[PDB]
Amino acid sequence: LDPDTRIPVINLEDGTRLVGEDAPKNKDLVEWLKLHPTYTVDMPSYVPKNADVLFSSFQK
Repeated sequence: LDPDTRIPVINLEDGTRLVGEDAPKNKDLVEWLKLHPTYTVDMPSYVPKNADVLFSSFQK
């Protein structure tokens, strides 16, 4: 994914949901996550591509 790819997430406690363009950037994603340990990813599936759909062994 692009570091600019928006990641649709939601904070369950505050009830804030950020999807689409309001969703945080993939680069800031990790930082936002540390600020929100009470968050949950709203959509855990981005785009099934290439060979990522074979197995689930995420070595790389």
